[PDB]
Amino acid sequence: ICGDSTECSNLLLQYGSFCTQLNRALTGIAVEQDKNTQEVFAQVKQIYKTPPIKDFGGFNFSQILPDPSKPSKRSFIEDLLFNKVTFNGLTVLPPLLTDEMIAQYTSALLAGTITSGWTFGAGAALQIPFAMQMAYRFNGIGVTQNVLYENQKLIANQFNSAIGKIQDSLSSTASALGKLQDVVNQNAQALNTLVKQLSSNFGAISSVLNDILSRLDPPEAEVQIDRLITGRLQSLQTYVTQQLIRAAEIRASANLAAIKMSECVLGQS
Amino acid sequence: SSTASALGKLQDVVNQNAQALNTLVKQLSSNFGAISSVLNDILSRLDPPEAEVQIDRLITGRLQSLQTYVTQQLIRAAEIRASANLAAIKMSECVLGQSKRVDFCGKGYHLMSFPQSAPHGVVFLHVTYVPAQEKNFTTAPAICHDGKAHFPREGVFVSNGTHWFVTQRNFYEPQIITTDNTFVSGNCDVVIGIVNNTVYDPLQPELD
Amino acid sequence: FQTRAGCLIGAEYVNNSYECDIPIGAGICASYQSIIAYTMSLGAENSVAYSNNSIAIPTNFTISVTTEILPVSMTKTSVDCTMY
Ligand SMILES: *[C@@H]1O[C@H](CO)[C@@H](O[C@@H]2O[C@H](CO)[C@@H](O)[C@H](O)[C@H]2NC(C)=O)[C@H](O)[C@H]1NC(C)=O
Ligand SMILES: *[C@@H]1O[C@H](CO)[C@@H](O[C@@H]2O[C@H](CO)[C@@H](O)[C@H](O)[C@H]2NC(C)=O)[C@H](O)[C@H]1NC(C)=O
Ligand SMILES: *[C@@H]1O[C@H](CO)[C@@H](O[C@@H]2O[C@H](CO)[C@@H](O)[C@H](O)[C@H]2NC(C)=O)[C@H](O)[C@H]1NC(C)=O
Ligand SMILES: *[C@@H]1O[C@H](CO)[C@@H](O[C@@H]2O[C@H](CO)[C@@H](O)[C@H](O)[C@H]2NC(C)=O)[C@H](O)[C@H]1NC(C)=O
Ligand SMILES: *[C@@H]1O[C@H](CO)[C@@H](O[C@@H]2O[C@H](CO)[C@@H](O)[C@H](O)[C@H]2NC(C)=O)[C@H](O)[C@H]1NC(C)=O
Ligand SMILES: *[C@@H]1O[C@H](CO)[C@@H](O[C@@H]2O[C@H](CO)[C@@H](O)[C@H](O)[C@H]2NC(C)=O)[C@H](O)[C@H]1NC(C)=O
Ligand SMILES: *[C@@H]1O[C@H](CO)[C@@H](O)[C@H](O)[C@H]1NC(C)=O
Repeated sequence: ICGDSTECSNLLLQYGSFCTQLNRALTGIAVEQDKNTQEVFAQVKQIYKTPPIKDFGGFNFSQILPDPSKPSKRSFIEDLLFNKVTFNGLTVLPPLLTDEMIAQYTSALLAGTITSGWTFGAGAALQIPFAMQMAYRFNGIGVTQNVLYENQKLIANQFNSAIGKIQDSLSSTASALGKLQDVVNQNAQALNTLVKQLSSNFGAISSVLNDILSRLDPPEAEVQIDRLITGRLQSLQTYVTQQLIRAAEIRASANLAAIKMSECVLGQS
Repeated sequence: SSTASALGKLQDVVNQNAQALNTLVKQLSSNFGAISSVLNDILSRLDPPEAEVQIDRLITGRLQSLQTYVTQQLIRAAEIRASANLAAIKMSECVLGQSKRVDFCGKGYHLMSFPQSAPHGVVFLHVTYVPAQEKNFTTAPAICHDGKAHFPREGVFVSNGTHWFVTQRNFYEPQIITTDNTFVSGNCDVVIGIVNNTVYDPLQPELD
Repeated sequence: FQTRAGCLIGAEYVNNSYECDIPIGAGICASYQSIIAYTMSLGAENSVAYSNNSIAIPTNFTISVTTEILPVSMTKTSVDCTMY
């Protein structure tokens, strides 16, 4: 709101402590973002690895496990997802957790649930061959385990075909990731309109500070500066309030995601 | 009794409220572009026609501050209401009964919970069950006998190296495989992992 | 030292990896020993012994009591406009 001018700063000083509150609010929002990611993903204590030999009763997770060939150590589906979606006193701070760490959490969770089942969510991970884990999971919806042991190959083939189909649907069909794109677009639009608001007179004689400062007498120049100051403060406060509302909504969504991860990944609902 | 900083949430709620009131009060000492921050002096220092201008400046500044305070209060109240709804659900589901949804209240198999009061909140003590002292075994999905296949009614087959038993899943307690804790379904030529063994029935020895 | 988060002076970068004490950013954070800065460690590392005919069954148990704290209220305040 001052753009490196002594007079503007001096005139703003007599407005009390306003922008301190704004900085406090923004800092709270950022800390909340980091806590959101931590709560969703850091559900495990250790980092499990899948064994080199993979015979899961005929099931095939190759499309979901990471591959060492790529440097990001991401999976096929994760690469598809990452490819599909794509200064004037303001800064963007990097997240605490880089993408590799998040990929590492997801890999650990997924290897743990392949090998141990739901046991690793309660105590220490206990190994169990995958076929009888699936038998246990049938037993939990009202079907005797008998059935699964007599239709194993058919079930494996159905699962593999479903995985391939979902991969193709993501690869070809677009506009399947509307929510994340919407979040990004909303943030970008808000920031852009905040920046563009700097080019408004708000009732003064010019939208550039230097001209009004260096053209005419200070006595009324202060009045013009007051016009600019109040306009820019209103714009900034509106921006901050919108950010707070959006942050609350995102936090609700993240809480839901944490519950779903706890209840449907580490157990059977 | 010794460790502090375990009650951060209640403490920082109190701190946020107190800080909001403090800044709201301290905002009263700002000129807002007028000639003074005290109303009586500017009343008693100059004629009305400019006094109205000065009072207008003060009034608009203080109104803006008050509106900001109220909006912040509304946001915080919404958050607290969400937390209170969660607390009510936890009290109803984990104190008045045994919960099955994993990790909802306590890490481990939930057994019970007890409530305690706190100045502006509640404290749940969750009592949970945690297994320990593992041990590895060799397993099979079914047992062949007389050409038929046997599956456990409830439990799982294990072997210590020479003999086979059925145990409950969450606690090691072997038992002899009998026709009373197993059931039959078809011949054993399709299941992958069947093992040969014998199943004892408790009626034949009794009859003789 | 130069990091993706900026430029850091007064501390030395090491090649170890511990838990995170004071989060700095971009996956790195610092702690006191002198002050050092390092890369986070997501946790321990183990490879569960998977096989197609091996299982693990617990033989004992423990009973754990944990605490959870939830705020449910805040102070009720009121303001008189014309007096304020
Ligand atoms: C699991 O499924 C994947 C599907 O991609 C299989 O990978 C294919 O294997 C065939 C057979 O050699 C190759 O012709 C394809 O080029 C592979 N596809 C890719 C993308 O690499 C994989 O073989 C399956 N797992 C097993 C154990 O057969
Ligand atoms: C596996 O368990 C079985 C049953 O407990 C063991 O067989 C008995 O072991 C006891 C103790 O050594 C002997 O007194 C009995 O004579 C054994 N036979 C029977 C029919 O009871 C077996 O030794 C165990 N094997 C291993 C490797 O632990
Ligand atoms: C468990 O896995 C092992 C290795 O993956 C299986 O051993 C193979 O079994 C097939 C068919 O029985 C043989 O053709 C191979 O020669 C075996 N290889 C080795 C290294 O043993 C074993 O059969 C599997 N057991 C069950 C019950 O599925
Ligand atoms: C379990 O028992 C069955 C039957 O007693 C065995 O199946 C026989 O195996 C022999 C040699 O492998 C064959 O000559 C027979 O034709 C098979 N059938 C019958 C009815 O005897 C089987 O090999 C045994 N072992 C296992 C692991 O199944
Ligand atoms: C159960 O037995 C298996 C088979 O040995 C164990 O797996 C390996 O056991 C050896 C010791 O015989 C260890 O040196 C290896 O480190 C084990 N494998 C891995 C990947 O760690 C298994 O650890 C045994 N289970 C328990 C609880 O001890
Ligand atoms: C299960 O764990 C408990 C401990 O949690 C074991 O009880 C301990 O046993 C040792 C040796 O008898 C005693 O010195 C301890 O004082 C016992 N602890 C308690 C709290 O009583 C128990 O033995 C374990 N179960 C088995 C079968 O070994
Ligand atoms: C740390 O590791 C890097 C490469 O990983 C190496 O160049 C360096 O000498 C090591 N020691 C220090 C103090 O950086």
